[PDB]
Amino acid sequence: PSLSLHRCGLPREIAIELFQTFVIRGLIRQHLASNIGVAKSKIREKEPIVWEILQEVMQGHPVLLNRAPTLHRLGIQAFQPVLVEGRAICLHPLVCKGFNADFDGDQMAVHVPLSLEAQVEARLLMFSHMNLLSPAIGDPISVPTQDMLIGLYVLTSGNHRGICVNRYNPCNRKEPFFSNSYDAIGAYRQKRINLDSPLWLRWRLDQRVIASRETPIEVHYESLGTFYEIYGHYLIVRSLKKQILFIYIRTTVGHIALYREIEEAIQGFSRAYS
Amino acid sequence: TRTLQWKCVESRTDSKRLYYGRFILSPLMKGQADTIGIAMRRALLGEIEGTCITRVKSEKVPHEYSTITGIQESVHEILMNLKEIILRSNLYGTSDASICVKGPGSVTAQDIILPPYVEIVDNTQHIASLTEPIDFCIGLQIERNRGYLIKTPHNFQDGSYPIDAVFMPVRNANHSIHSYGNGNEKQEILFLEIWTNGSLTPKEALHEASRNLIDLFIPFLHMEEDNIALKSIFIDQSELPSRIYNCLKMSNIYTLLDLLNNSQEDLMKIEHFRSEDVKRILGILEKY
Amino acid sequence: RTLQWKCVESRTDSKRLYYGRFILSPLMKGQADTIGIAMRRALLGEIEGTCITRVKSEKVPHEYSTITGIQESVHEILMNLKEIILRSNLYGTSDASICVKGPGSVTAQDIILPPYVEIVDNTQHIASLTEPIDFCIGLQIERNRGYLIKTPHNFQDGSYPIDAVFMPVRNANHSIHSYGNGNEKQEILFLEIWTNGSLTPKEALHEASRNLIDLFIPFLHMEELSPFTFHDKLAKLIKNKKKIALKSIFIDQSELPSRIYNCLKMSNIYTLLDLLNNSQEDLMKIEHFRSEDVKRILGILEK
Amino acid sequence: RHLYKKERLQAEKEKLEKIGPIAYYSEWVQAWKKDTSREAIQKHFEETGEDENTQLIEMFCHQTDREYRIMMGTDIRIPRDPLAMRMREDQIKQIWG
Amino acid sequence: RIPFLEEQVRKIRDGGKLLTMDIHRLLLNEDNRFDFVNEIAAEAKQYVENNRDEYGAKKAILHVLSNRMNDAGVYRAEAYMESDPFKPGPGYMKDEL
Amino acid sequence: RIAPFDERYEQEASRKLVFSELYEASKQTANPWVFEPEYPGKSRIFDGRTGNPFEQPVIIGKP
Amino acid sequence: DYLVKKVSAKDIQELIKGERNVPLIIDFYATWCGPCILMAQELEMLAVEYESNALIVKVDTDDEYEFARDMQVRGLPTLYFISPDPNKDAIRTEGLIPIQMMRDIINND
Amino acid sequence: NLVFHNKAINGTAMKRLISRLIDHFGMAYTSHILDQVKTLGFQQA
Amino acid sequence: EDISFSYGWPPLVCCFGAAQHAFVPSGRPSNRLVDHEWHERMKDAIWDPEKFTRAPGGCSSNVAVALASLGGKVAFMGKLGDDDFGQSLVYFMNINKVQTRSVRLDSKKATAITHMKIGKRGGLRMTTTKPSAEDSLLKSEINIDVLKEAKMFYFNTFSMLDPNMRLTTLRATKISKKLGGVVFYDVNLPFPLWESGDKAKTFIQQAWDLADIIEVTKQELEFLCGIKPSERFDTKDNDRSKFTHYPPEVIAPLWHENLKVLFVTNGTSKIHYYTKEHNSAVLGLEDVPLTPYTSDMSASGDGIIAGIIRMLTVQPHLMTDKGYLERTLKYAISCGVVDQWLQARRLGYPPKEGMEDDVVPDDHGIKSVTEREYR
RNA sequence: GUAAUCGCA
Ligand SMILES: [Mg+2]
Ligand SMILES: [Zn+2]
Repeated sequence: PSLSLHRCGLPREIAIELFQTFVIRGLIRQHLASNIGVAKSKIREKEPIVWEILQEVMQGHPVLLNRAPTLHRLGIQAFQPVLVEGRAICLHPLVCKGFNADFDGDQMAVHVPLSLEAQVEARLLMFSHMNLLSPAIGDPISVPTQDMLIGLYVLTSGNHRGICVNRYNPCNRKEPFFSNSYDAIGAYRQKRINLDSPLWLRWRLDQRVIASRETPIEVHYESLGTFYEIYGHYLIVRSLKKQILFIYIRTTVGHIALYREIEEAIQGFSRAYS
Repeated sequence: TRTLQWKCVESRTDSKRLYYGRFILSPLMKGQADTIGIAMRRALLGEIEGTCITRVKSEKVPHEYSTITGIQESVHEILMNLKEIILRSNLYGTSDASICVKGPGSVTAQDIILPPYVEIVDNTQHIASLTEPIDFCIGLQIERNRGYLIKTPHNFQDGSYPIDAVFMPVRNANHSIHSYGNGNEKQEILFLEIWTNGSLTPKEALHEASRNLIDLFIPFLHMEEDNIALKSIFIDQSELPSRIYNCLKMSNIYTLLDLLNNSQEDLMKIEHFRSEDVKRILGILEKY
Repeated sequence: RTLQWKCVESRTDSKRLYYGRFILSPLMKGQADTIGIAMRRALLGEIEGTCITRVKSEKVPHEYSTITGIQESVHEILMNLKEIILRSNLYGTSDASICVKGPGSVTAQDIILPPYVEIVDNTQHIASLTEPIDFCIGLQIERNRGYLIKTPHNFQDGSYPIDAVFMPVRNANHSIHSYGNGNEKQEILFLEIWTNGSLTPKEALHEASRNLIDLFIPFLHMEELSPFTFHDKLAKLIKNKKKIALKSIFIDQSELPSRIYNCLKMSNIYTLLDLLNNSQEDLMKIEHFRSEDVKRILGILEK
Repeated sequence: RHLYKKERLQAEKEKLEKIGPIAYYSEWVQAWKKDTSREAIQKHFEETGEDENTQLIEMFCHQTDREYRIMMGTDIRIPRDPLAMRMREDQIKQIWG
Repeated sequence: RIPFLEEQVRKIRDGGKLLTMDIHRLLLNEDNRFDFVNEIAAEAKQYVENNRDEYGAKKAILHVLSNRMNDAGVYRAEAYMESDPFKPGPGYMKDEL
Repeated sequence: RIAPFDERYEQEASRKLVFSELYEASKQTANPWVFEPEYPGKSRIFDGRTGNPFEQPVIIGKP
Repeated sequence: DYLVKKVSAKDIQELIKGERNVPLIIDFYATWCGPCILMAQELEMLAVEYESNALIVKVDTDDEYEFARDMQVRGLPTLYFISPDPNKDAIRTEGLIPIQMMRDIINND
Repeated sequence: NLVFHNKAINGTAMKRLISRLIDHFGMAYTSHILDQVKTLGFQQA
Repeated sequence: EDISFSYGWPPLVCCFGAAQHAFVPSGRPSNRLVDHEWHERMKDAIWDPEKFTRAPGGCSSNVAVALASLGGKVAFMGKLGDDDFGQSLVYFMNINKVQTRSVRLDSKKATAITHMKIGKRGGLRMTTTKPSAEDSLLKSEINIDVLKEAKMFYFNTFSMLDPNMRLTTLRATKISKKLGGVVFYDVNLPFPLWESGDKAKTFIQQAWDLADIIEVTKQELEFLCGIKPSERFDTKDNDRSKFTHYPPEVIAPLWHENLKVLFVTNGTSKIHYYTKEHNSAVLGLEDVPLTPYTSDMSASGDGIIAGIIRMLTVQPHLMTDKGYLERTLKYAISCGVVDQWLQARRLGYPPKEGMEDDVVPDDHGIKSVTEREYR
């Protein structure tokens, strides 16, 4: 679950057999093995330098994984093998739908492209980041499915709004105000506010919150000219000059967390490009 | 090798209110890196004390949210601006401050009068903007706590608006583990990333968190100077008067052991149980 | 008004099972959970013990066979020796042996130990002899941490390696109850430790605390085992090559007035190399500085 | 149900703040028979010099494991519904029938 | 500039997503991807034929992609090959979970 | 050792049996957690890494 | 064993009174002090480097307090260097010192 | 420029959002966005 | 005046005593709070000294290094030599962020070489030959610029031994007191000053009157007064006959007008503070990993003094407050324990009976794990 | 090398 779309876990006992000729060439090139026989004996002896050479060999080599029920064109893909200590081939979770794979006993095959043209083809065409739409109707094939969907639904579900949150009518008679999303996330990490606890977040004149076409439930207009417009999910204070002074969104830490993580993913991608 | 060393691999100053530093701990056995990282994060986020404004006094403002003549912004706005001011101090207890800017000046900033102990970190912070000739006289109370967010001296007795104050100087902290293993031996490396608000450097925050954890884990080492067959023996077998027998039955006492556990005062408590009865049961028990 | 700890209960349910309960009553709001989780992670995985790691048998073909005169196979004898609790405070490998004869039951009491190692239970069932036979076996005792995988299966003949778990603490638990002090949200901490007889729960608590302090100490050392390391470093810096000894020269040694010295110290400029790398415009940039001091510092640097 | 659960929790918190820590935690230490009022605690402190912490530790020293385990319902991390904590076996048996 | 985006960019650079970004950027300037693949293959074959001993731990295809990225004004490490400065010693390899 | 189709005796026979045995365990060994009156069969566990409790109760058993 | 040996104050007085052809190095040490325990290793290495050219002796300060007091012993890790010539002056070094400085001292003066 | 959602997110909503992200930012940015979303989802679950 | 221009918030502390490496002024038998059961259960592994003896402190250089490590701004005033050892000490002080602008380097005098004369019969030595640049410091060589910015002055009794150095340190103290600073006097009686109590008092009678804060140890307090120590000093129990808080009436005769707080420290196990209006004692931990090198307990006193100076200098107005003094004592005990742990970890254990370890120049040391072997 | 039979997902 901690692999990237381009990386896949590969066991070492398989990699040493697949890339055996490459590690033999490595042992011959460096001053570690005189001949092919001594290099093969050293590889059989499981010397520590052999694993280092194996890692250095496959840092830029693509691996072609495939499944027995290859119904669609996404049955065979390409990943970057990462050396692991085990006997089970690790796979990224988001890529399971494509292979119709479940970890209930399924097995997969591995293929190593020898020629340079085959390596270029595997690295450019057959990678996962280049195939995110099914060839049937052009719909996203890699999406959160079972547990990530549950987490996202818990994040964006909401809060008890009506009789569930209060026992008596508030007529006889939310509280936290955060200037930045970072402050609210830090307060949630410090257990100051719960996940579903309502709060107010100040926004810098964007009005990107999707909501119903509903008029303000109540509008407060003072003598000096500043009128407060209370909506269902946000408060928009303005002045006599028809100038939007302040905007406060009423939400929970989950929605702001999802928005911030998506925005920061985009911004980190843009920054890492440079 | 065999000696734990730390080194600051990265450090930068994005602004006067934001700092970043990354640290390392090369020699670590398996299982120690995660525990050390969690403890250091908890210490950085909860055990580091900060200095901030906890109170305000606005004699001119008669409301929590209102527009004064030349302030040009709401009192709530100036309070939210005041709560974002970072301060550096080593205060013990509470103190007082004051800002007495009296002019049509465009901006009110770094005009707060502070005792020597307290200091400001960023002067460019914007408190308010006076658009008309007016006397801005606000009183401020500053406190230092180990992340005690809730502190109210008088609970708004006088014309004082309590300000929500977070005493956490460290903005964010995170840890990662890199496991390098050669054959049988496996070594782990801990990477600590610290973001501070400018009151202290990430290295000083690391040192303070380490000392706080040590002080937390010391008191455990402190030392102070110095100057059954009764279950099977039910009360039914022992010959007892009917009244005390029924009383013991009602008091959920069925075996001798139970009676023995019960004390004389407790036995006396049972309804209808006379003091002489305590004698009778004691005598019958001593007979055995 | 203070910070105190005491042992609530001490229970010896068996010679290989102990129970202890401790209370840290006057604890503040956010310290209780940190102390609890740290003590839990320390008691489980950061406490080390001693166990049998290697067994040498005299005349057995393999470890999956039966020897006449003993009710248990070699594998059962190895599994029984695997659960032998020992107590030791020194690292390294030591040698033990078992020399019993005649019909009966061989237990941990028959084991002869070095003076440093001791047995706790002293009555554990190693094997059962139903005939007059001479039972001689060799044992290697080692002190380590965590669990050890029996990697050298192919090794010197006649010696079988048994995997060992060096975890003395069986289980641990903590609970945080409030103190009801009004505004100051203080809480009470409780700790439950289950050891196996090698060390008492109080000793386990103290060892876990000392291990946590030892782990957190290195952050208070200087940034990267002899008392004369600084002299050797300075000698190497001055002897090896120039532009490295320049780093060893600070603003302190360079005669300077108090104003410029304090301003450069506030500007995080300590060595002469930092002063040389910094530009004159950057020197003028700092507050409480003038063009006059620039000529002074340049002249005394040229001098 | 969440409203009534939170109301019972708040009532229990108020009772703990009012009666005191020793008197509140005295319900799970049946082997301690002494006056748990704040006046008696202050009198004992004036007489011997032991604050509320020392007397509370001495009280907890006379608590059974069995009782301790029950007291854990009062943990601040996982507070249990006081109504469920103080229910009777007759009512609990009606849960499944 | 987001304040807490250091580790994310660091991990993006270290993992190898830079290669995917560069591949997308170089495919955004090509009509047919198959001809681009064939051209990259031919250039890598020429690079290998020119210097055999140079490669073996450094990939010629990554070298071609890095040269094409550097010639476009974007600085990229040669063949996208970086070494871990925090390595403990020889024979010690990191375990990537 | 339970024969299948225990619901021939009554309704929710398996549920009654399971809840009754859990209560008894909770009373006899005084571990209140085994039977929670609010959510029978579910308990609230903690995280080994951080030490913070999980929000919702989880099913704890020994299959 | 160790070339440095424990000597009483009386034999030290006898040695300083009688003439000698080798420099006399006297080390005041106490079991308790930590630095002195290290200094002993430097003294042993120096005695190894100078097998018969110099003589290195040590005296316990706790057992002989008056003798150290009259010799102006201000601190525990102190070393007294006595030149062979009865006309030259004695050299007293206070604190833990490098072995190279001790070699330079016993060579030059 | 991204919208702020104050409603429950489901599988169809996630598929719509992923399709729109693929259309706007391309597959390259969508890969990293999806990885971060998966990480946050697993963490919250 | 550069006061408003560049003084800075942490006020500067000035150390005047001396710069030396691993120096111990004196040592007296003392007692320690330790768990005797844990010691007897691990007698083989742990290093426990047969007779426990601790030192009042180290040198002013170690105090400055510790105070700088605690975050405070320290300045060391003194004089060294142009030899390699003096330059190494200066580099060690500078690398630890200690201001050495007031450190003077002269080639004519050596750093630690004290030429002395044989003297008359009876072993009576004399130091009239030549000082060691640690007792040589002219009054004109005092840097007034440091004393102006300094709001605290720290010196020791080891300096006052030499008549010229005593006059120099008295001039420095009076100049600081006239330029408005509080004098911290840490009395650490060297070995020769333990002969007679009256002579030791008269010797330190020029001190003890120009200082505001004085730190004394329990043994030194008993020596200065008429109290004779009556303790077993080696029994494996804490019987409340040690670590005793003396009544204020015993402290009263040695009190003076300018005195504000008096500290009595029996190691890091218990620190007693005495004030004109109140008196109390705070206990502390002293059961720490001890090696033969760390047996002296020198770093503990340095850490205690550094923590006390840091806490007092930050809020000078609260020097007489009870709660602030209690916090200061707790912080000092914590700093002393931390410094003892750091010295035990930095300087390991001497090699055991089997010593086949690679040796550094004139030294060889192993770790705690290496020392805890079977043979 | 071919069959038979079972399993796998
Ligand atoms: Mg399947
Ligand atoms: Zn059923």
